[PDB]
Amino acid sequence: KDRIEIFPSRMAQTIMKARLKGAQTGRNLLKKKSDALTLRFRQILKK
Amino acid sequence: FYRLKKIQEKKKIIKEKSEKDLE
Amino acid sequence: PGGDFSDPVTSATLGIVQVFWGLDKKLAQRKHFPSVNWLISYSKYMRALDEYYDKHFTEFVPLRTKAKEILQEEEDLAEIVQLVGKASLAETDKITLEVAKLIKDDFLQQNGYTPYDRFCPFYKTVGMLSNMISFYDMARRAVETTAQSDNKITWSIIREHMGEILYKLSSMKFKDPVKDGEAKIKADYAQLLEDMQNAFRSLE
Amino acid sequence: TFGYVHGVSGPVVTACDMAGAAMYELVRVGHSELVGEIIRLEGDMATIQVYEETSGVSVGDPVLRTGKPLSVELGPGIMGAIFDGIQRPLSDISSQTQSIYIPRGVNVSALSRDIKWEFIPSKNLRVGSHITGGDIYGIVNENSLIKHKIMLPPRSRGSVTYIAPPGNYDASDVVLELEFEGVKEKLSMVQVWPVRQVRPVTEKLPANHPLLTGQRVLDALFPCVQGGTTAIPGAFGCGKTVISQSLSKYSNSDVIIYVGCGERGNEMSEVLRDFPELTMEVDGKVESIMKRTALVANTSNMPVAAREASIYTGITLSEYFRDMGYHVSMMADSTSRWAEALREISGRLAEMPADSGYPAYLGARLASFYERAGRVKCLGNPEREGSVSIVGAVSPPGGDFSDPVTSATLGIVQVFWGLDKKLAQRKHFPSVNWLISYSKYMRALDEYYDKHFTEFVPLRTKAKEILQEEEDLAEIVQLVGKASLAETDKITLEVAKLIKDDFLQQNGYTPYDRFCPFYKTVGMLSNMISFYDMARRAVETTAQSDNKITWSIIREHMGEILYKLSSMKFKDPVKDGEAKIKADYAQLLEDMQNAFRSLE
Amino acid sequence: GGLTSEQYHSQVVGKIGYIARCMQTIDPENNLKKIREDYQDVLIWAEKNYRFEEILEASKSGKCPNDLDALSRRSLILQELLRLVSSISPFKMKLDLIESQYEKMKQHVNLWKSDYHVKLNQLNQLTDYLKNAAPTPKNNFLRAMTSVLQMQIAQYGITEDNEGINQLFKLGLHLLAMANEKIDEQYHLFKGYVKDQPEESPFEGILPAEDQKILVKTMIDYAMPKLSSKVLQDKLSALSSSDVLTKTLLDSIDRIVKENEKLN
Amino acid sequence: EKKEKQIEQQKKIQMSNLMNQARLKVLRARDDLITDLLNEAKQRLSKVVKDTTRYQVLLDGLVLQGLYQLLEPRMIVRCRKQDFPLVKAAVQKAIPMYKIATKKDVDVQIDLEAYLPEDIAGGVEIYNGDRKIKVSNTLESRLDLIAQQMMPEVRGALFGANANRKFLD
Amino acid sequence: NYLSQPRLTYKTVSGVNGPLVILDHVKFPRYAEIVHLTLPDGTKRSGQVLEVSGSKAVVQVFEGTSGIDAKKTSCEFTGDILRTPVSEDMLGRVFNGSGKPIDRGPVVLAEDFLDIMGQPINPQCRIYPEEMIQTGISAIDGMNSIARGQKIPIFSAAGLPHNEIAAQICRQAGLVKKENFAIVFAAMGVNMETARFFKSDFEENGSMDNVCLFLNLANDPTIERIITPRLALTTAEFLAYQCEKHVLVILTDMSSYAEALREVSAAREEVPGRRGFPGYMYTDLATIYERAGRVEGRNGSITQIPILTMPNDDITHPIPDLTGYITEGQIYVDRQLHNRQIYPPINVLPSLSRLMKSAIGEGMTRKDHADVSNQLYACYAIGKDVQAMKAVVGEEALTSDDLLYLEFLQKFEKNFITQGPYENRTVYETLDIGWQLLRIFPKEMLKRIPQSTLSEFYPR
Amino acid sequence: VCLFLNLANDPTIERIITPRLALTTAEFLAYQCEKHVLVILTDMSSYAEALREVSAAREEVPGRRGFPGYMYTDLATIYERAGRVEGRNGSITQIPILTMPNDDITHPIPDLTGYITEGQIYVDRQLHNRQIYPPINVLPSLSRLMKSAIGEGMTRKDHADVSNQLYACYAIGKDVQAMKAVVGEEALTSDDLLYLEFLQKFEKNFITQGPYENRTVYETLDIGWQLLRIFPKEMLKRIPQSTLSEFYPR
Repeated sequence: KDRIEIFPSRMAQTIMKARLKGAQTGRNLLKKKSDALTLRFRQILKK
Repeated sequence: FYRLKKIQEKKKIIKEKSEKDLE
Repeated sequence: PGGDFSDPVTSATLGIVQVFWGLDKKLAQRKHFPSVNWLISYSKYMRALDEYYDKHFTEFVPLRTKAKEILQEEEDLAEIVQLVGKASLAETDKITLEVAKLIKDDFLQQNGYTPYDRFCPFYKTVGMLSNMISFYDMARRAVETTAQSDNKITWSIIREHMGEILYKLSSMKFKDPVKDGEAKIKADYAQLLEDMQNAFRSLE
Repeated sequence: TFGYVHGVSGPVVTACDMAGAAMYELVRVGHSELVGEIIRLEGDMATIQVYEETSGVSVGDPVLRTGKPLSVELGPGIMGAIFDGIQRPLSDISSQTQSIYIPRGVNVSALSRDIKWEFIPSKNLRVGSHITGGDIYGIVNENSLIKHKIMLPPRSRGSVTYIAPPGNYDASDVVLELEFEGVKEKLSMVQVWPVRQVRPVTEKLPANHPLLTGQRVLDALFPCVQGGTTAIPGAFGCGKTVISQSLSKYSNSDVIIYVGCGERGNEMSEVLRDFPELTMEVDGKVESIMKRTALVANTSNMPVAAREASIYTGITLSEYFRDMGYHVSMMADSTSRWAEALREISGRLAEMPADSGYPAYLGARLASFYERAGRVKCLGNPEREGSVSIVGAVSPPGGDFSDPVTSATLGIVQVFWGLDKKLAQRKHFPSVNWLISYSKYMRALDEYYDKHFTEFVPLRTKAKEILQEEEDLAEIVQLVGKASLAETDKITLEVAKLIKDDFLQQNGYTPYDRFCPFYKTVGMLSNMISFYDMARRAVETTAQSDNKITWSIIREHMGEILYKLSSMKFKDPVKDGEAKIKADYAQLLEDMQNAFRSLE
Repeated sequence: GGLTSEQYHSQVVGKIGYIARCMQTIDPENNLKKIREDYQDVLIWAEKNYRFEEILEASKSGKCPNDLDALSRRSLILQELLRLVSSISPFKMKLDLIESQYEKMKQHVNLWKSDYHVKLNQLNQLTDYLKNAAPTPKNNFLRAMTSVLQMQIAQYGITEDNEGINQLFKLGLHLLAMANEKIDEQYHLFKGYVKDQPEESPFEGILPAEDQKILVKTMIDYAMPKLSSKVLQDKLSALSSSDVLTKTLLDSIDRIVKENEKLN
Repeated sequence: EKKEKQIEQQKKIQMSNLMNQARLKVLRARDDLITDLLNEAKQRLSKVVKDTTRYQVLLDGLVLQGLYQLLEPRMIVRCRKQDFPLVKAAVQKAIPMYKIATKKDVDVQIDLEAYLPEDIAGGVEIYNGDRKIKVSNTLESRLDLIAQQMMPEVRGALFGANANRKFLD
Repeated sequence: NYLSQPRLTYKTVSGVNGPLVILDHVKFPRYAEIVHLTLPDGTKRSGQVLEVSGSKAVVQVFEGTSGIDAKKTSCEFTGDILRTPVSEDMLGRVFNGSGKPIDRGPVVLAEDFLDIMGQPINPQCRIYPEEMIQTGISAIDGMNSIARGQKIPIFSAAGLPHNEIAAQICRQAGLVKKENFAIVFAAMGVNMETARFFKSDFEENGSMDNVCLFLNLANDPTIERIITPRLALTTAEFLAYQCEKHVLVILTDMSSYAEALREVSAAREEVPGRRGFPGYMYTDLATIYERAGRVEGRNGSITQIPILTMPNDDITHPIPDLTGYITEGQIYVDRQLHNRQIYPPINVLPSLSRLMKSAIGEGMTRKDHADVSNQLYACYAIGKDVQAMKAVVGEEALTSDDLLYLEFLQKFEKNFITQGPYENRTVYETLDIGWQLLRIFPKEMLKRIPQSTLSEFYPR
Repeated sequence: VCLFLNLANDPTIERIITPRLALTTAEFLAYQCEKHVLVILTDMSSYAEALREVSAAREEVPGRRGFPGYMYTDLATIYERAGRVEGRNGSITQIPILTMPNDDITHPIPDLTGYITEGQIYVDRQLHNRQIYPPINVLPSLSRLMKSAIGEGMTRKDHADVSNQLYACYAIGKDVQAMKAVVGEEALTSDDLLYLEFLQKFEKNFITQGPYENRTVYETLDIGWQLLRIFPKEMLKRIPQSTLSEFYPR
C-alpha cells in the first residue's frame, strides 16, 4: 500500500533512488507528451 | 553503535580488573 | 552480498583496481553471456594500451570509441522506448538501436562452452567490430545521404535490401580459428566489407 | 592552583591533582595553555576535552584550572570587536602577534586592558548606599551611538564602600567596592558570566512591538516582534545577505550581534570585510555599523567547542546588552553548522545518537537557546525594559525542512522568512516566498497596529487572501487559459501581479528602496487594496448589466492609476518627508476614487 | 525561570533604596509633600541608616514592602517624574505641575505605553545629544529649539497637548534626523520655526545672550552669500548690530534677499 | 593547427627536461657541500676529544645531561676504554650536581665489562640499571641531532637568505 | 631555540596490538611524538605516540608491526611532533607521503620546520577571493571558473577519469595573463600505475618546475596518507604565505583519506560514527580544506581542488556531504559523458563554482565572461530539455528554435566540453569557443546576455 | 486549577518528575478529596525527549529512534494514573498533548502513547492550512471508551450508528478524492461526487467550530444527520434500518 517493502539495506536505498530518477524522468517525458498533445489540441479547437 | 559502545566498556572493565589483579 | 558494488569490500577494491567487470543480474537473468555490464565496467589501462593498438591494430581505437558510443545511445533509446514506445524515433536512432542489437547479441555476447567462442583471438575480434561499425557508419550515412532527396532510405528499406548482409554480420562469430586460418577469417571479413559497400550502392 | 597532565588521547586529556576541580570548569592545559573543558571527574583526577589541537602535550605538564566554566568577559570594548566562539578577540590576536594565524593556546584577554575609557559614576550613589544585581553604577561613553551602562553583576549585592570619581579607567581598574555579610567585593568594569547560564531578569515580558526591518514583505506580511524568534533558510541561491544587511542598515534595534557558527572560510571573511564598510544615519551623521555590533565569527576549522559555544557567546553578549535596556537583535548565519559542531562534541563524548546522528539533547539545546530571546524588565533599579531578537538561519540539506536541526528550529521559532532561490533566479529581491513563510506574532502586534495603524489589519488580511486566491487561480489559467477566468478572478490576478511586482519586491540596491518605512508600506498597500476593492466592487455591481465593467475597461479608461500605483515605490523618505509621501498617496486615492466614479 | 529568593529580596531592597535616592533628588527640601507621603512606607527603610542585611531580612519577614510588581510601578512613576525634571534642568518646573504630572502618571495604566514616555524619550534624545555635540548650524538651531521646549515643558508639563510643545518635538526631532550636509534645509527648517511660531521673539531670554548672538549671526551669515550686489550685502551686514533672534530680523533679512531677487 | 599551437608546449617540454637535470644536479651539489661540512665537523670533534681539558669539560656535561634526562635510581655509563679516567672523574663530579638538582639518592656505575666501540668520536652512552632504557649522548649523536635542527640557519648562512621570503610566519 | 637534549631509546615494549606498540617506563612522553623503532634485525621503522598514560606510550607504528619483538625491539623518542622540512626547493620535486623524497634527488634543506598540523588562519585576516585561476579546461574555466582562494571539489566516482583531469589541471593551471604560481599535488591512496602516471606525466609533459608532488601509494602505510594532506598543505602555506606564491593545492582522492580516518580511528578504539566514519570527520576535513584562501597584507594565496571519488555514485554519502558543507561549490564528473567518450566528462549542469561571479569579468578576464557562462548554461540546459523532447515528439515536430538548441548541445559537447588531455585552452580561447557556439542562435535568443555585451562581442 | 510549569529553559531532568507531580496532586484531589480532576499534560514529546537524554547519558538500551527500551513502562507510569475507583466519587481524566515529530504517526512517542492511552484525538495541517479550526482529523482518531459512553441515559440512541457512518462517508470521500487527483471528476460516479460534497460539507459544518462556540452532543448529532441526509437512505450501509426509520427523515 504506502511503500514497496524492499527490505532496508544500502542496496535497497540505491535501488529506490534509481527508481526515483526513472519515475521523475518518466513524469517529465510523459508531461512533455501531454504538453505537445495539449498544444495541438488547442490549435485544432481554434481551427 | 550501542553494541560496539558496550563492547568497548566491557574491555575497559576487563582492563580495570586486570590492573586490580596486578596488586 | 546483494550483487551491489556499494559493499565495503567492492568499494575498497574499486578504489584500487584499474579494471572492473561488473557482472549484472539483469544480463545473467536474460541469459546474456558473459553478463558483463558495459555501462558499469571500466578499464583505466586504455591510455597505456593505445601505444600497442596504434602499432598492431591501427584501426581499433576509433572502433572501440564508436562501439561505446552506440552502446550508450542504446541505453537512452531503450529507456525512451520503454517510457513512450518506439514510434517517435528518427531513422538514425532505429539504425543505432539495430546495430546496438547486433553488437549486444553478436559481438558483445559470447558463449563460454562452444568451440566458436572458447577463445576469440584479437584479429577476429577487431575484424568483427570493424564490420559492424562499418555497417553502422554506412547505414547511418545512407539515411542522412537521402534525407531531403525525392526518395529517402529508411531502416525498413535497409532491413529488406541489406537482409543477407545482416545475417552475414550476425554470423561472423561462427568463424573458427582452429579450422580457418587467421588469413581466411580476415579475408572473409574483408569480403563482408566489399559485400556491404556493394549492397548499399544498390540503395543510394 | 594547578594539576598535572596524566594522559592524552586526541582532544581528551586526563589530568591528576585535580581534586578541587568542577564539572564543566575551564582549564588551561600544557605549557602552551591550550583551552579545555572538564567533561568528567573521577576523584583526584579530571578528564578535560581540550578544545585546541593537543599534539605536543606531555605527561606531567601543568594544568591550571580557571575558577570558572566557559564564560564571556562582558564590559566596555565589546562594540566593534570580532571574537571567535570561545570569546577570543580576533582583531587583537592579529594586531598583537603580527601573524595571519590564531596561535595555539592564545592567552589574550577578551576586553583589552591598557585602553582607558571615559567613565561617569551614576551621580546619585554614595558610600553607604544600598545596591542590587543589575544596578547601573555608571556609564562608559565608548561610542557616540552606544553608551555602555556599567552595572552590578546579577548575583552581587550590598552596601557601597567606594565609588570611582568621573575619569579614565581600563577594564581592570576598580570602579566600585561594596560590602555584604562582612565581605567586600572589588568590581572591575569587566564582568565575567557563564556562557551556558541565562542572565536573570525581573520579568520575561510578552513581546508586542515590531522589529521594523525596512522591508515591505517582511514588515507587513510576516512581522517579527522585538524579542521575537525567527529563522531564515540560509542557502546559496536564497540571498540571505539581503535581510542581514537590511537589519544592519535600518532596523529598529539598538545593538546587533552576529554569530558565525562555522561558516566556510571565504564566506566568513566576506561578512567580516563587509560590515566595517556598512553605514547608517544617526542624528543626521552617517556612521559605520561597527559602532553598534559585535561579530562572533568562526570558520569551519575553528575548534569544535568554539563552533558549539558560538551561539552561547552571541546570546550571552546579547543578553548583556539587553540588561542595559538596549533592544538587541542577533543573527546566526547557520544554526545547522552549530548543530554539526554539537554533533561532533557528542561523538567525542561517545554519547548515543538520536535522529540523523544528532545528540538526544539537540531539541532542548535549540529550545533553551531560542527561549533566551524576549522582551524583559531588566535586573536592578532603573526600571528599564530591554530585548533580544534572535534570527537563527537554518540550512536544510536539499531544502528538506524535515532535517532535525531545521525541523526543531521551525518547531520553536515563531517566524519563518522563507527565502527562495526561484525568486532570486527571477531577481525578485528580497526573494521571500509568501506561501512558505509564516508569523505567529500577529495577535500581539495587533495592539500596536490598532493604536497606530488602525487600517492595517484589514489590509494585511486582504493582501494574503489576494495572494492565496492568485495561487489557486493560476492552476485554472494553466487548465483553460487566462481569457477563460471570470472578471472578479481576472482583476484579482491583475492586483496580485501588482502586489507581487511593486509591493512584495523591493530594490534594496537603490535609494528609494534601501529601506521602506512602515508609513510608506501601509500607504502603498492601502492604495493597492483600495484599488482592488473599488475595481472588484465595480465588476460585481455591474454583474448581469448591459454595460458590464472589467479589468480591460479599467486599464483602458483609467490605466494611469495602475501606472501611478507601480510608481509609488519610487518615493524617497530622504528627499520627501513622510507627510509629503502620505499626501501624494492620498492624492492617488482621490484620483482612483474619481476614476472609478467616472465608470459606475 | 524567575528569580532565586536571595535575588528576589535583593531586588526589593534595591528598589526601596533607589526610590529613596530618587526622592532625595526630586525633592531635597520636602516641597513635594503629597508625593513623599505616597512613599513613606518605603522611605523609612532608607532614611534610617539600616544595614543592607537588616533591610534584607526585614523584606524576608514581610516588614518591608516586598511585591516587585507594586514596587516597579511605584518606582517607575517616580523615575519618569525624575527623568522629566532632570531632562528640563535649565528651567525648574512649578511644584503644582510636578504633583499634577505625578497624579496623571499614577492614574495612567502603563507608562511605557503612554505618550508621556514617547515625548520624554524625544526630550532626552535631543538633550543628551546637545550635552556633547560640537558647534555647527544644526546644533545651534537644536540648542535654541530644545531650550524653548524645556521652558514650555516647565510651564505645561508633558500630559498637556500644548501645540507649541508638539511642534517643538516634531521640528527638533526632524532637524536632528536631517542629514548634516543639508545646510540650506536646516536653515529653511529654523527659518520656518521663527516664521510660524506665534511669538515675534521666540528665543528672547530663553537661552544665553552669547547663544542668541550666535543664532542671529548664523541666520545672517547664510543669507549674505545670496546677494549679488555689495551695496545689498552692506545693507544686510548692518543687521549684525542685533543680538536677540526675532521674526522682525528674519523678515528684514528675507526682504533684503527678495530685493536682490527683484534686482537681477 | 593543433600541432602549431603545441610549438610553445614542445619548447617548454624540451627546456623542462634540461631544467630537471639542472635543478637536481644543483640540489645534489648543495647536499654534498653540507654533508662534507658535517664530515669536517665529525673530524673536528675527533680532534676536540684529544684535548683532555675540553674533553673533561664535555664529559662533565654529557654525563650530567644523561643523568638529568634519565632520572632513574641507578645508571650505567658506557664509554671508549681509553676515556675511562676522564669519564670516572665526570661521573664523580656529576653525582653531586645530580643529587642537588633532583633532590634524591642515586647510584652510578661505569661499564668495565662492555666499553663502546673505540672508533667513535667520543662522548658517552648512559643506561638505566635494568639496561632496558638508554640515552645516546655521544659527540656523533649530538652532531647529527644539532646539525639537522640547525639546517635553516646553516642554509641561510652557506647559500644566502631566500629573497622570496617576504614574511616569517 | 631548538631541542638541545639527547634522545631516549627504550627497549621497554610492554605489548603489541595490530598497528600499535605499547612502550612503558617512558619519561614524560608527548602526545603525537614521532619515534624511530629498530627491529631485532636492525630494520629502522617510524611511528607516532597515539596515546599516553603515566609511564605508557601507545606508539602507532607506520609500517606494519611484522618483526616487532617485546624483548629486543628498541624505540628512539624524538622529543618532538612531526615537522615538515619545508622550503621553496620542494617545487620541481616528488615526495612520498612521509615527506621522504623519491625523485632520486637529495633530502630537503629546510628553510623552517613547520608543524604539519598548521594553525587556523585567523578569520579576521582572511580576505575574499577576487581573481581567476585558469585551469586550462573549458568545462571549468568558461562555466565554473575558480576564484583564487576558493575551495572547490571535483566530485567523481570509481572508474571516471578524475585523475587524468587532476593531472591535466596540474599541467595546465596558471594565472590569467591579462610568474609566481605553483601547484602542490597531494596524491593519496594512489595505485602504483596511477602514481607512475602522475610522476611521469608531470616529468615528461612540461610541468615539474611549477609543482611539488606528494605520492602516497594505495599500499603505503595508512597514517602516511593522513599525514600527506597536512604535509602538502604545510608546504602550500609556506609557499603562499611566506614565499608570496599563488599556490594551487590538488588533493587527488579525499575518499581514500576518509578511509584512512576510519582506520586510524579504529586504531584508537574510538566508536564508529555516522556510516562508520569518525564523528569528528567534519573537523578533520575542515582542518584540511580551510588551509586555503587569500590573506590580508600578502600577495600570495592558496586555492584548493579536492578531487573526491563519491562512493556508490551518491552525493548524499558523508564524504561528499561534509565536503559540500565546507567547500565553495563543486564540479561533477559524469559517467554519462564519460561513456559518450566526451573527455573531460565534466557535467557543467550540476557543477557550480560558488565564487565564479568574483573570479571573472572586467579587469580579471574579458568582461563578457559572466554573461557568456550564464547563456551557455541556458543553451545547454534548454538543449538537454530539447533532446528529452525529441525522444517524445519525433524530430519533425521540433520548432526551428528547438532545432537550434539541439544543435547547440551537439556542438557544445563536441567543441566546448570535449578538449583532449594535452590541449590547453586559455580563458580567452574558451570564451572564443563560447561565442563561436552561442553565435549559432539569432541575436534575440541570447536573452541572458545584455544588448551592450552582444553589440561588443556577437559581431564575429 | 493547579499549574505545574517546566519552561523551555528549565533543567531538562525535571520534565521526568513534572507530570508525576501533576498526577500525584491529581491522585490526592481525585481519590483523597473525591474531585473529578482533569489532568492536561503539555508536550509529552518534551517528556519523551528528557527520557532520550537520560538514556543517552546513562547508555541504557535504545528502542526505536534512540528512546529508552522501557519507554512504554515509563509512559504507562504516567498515563495509567487515570480513571474512576471503587468507593470514590472522584476520577482522574487525562488529556495528554503531544507534537508528533515530523508528523510521523509511527514515531515512538505517538506510537507508545497510542498503545497505552484509550483512543487518540488527531489534529492535522491538512485541516489547519485550510483555516479549519479546530483542525481535528476524525479519520485517524478513535475513542476506545466511546462505545460505552454513548446511547440511552448518556446520549441519543442513534449516536453509535451515526458516528460509524460519518467515518465511512468521510473515509470514502478521501478515497474518491485520491482517485480524482489521478483520473479526474469525469471518471467518478454521481455517488463519488456525493462523497466529495460530503467531505466539503463535513469539514465546513461538522469539524469547523469557533474557539468560544459550544455545541451539545445532541446538536452535533442533528448536524450529523443534516450531513448523512446528503446520501439516499440505502447508501448508509453502517446504520440499522430501525435507526434510519426513526432519524433519517428528521
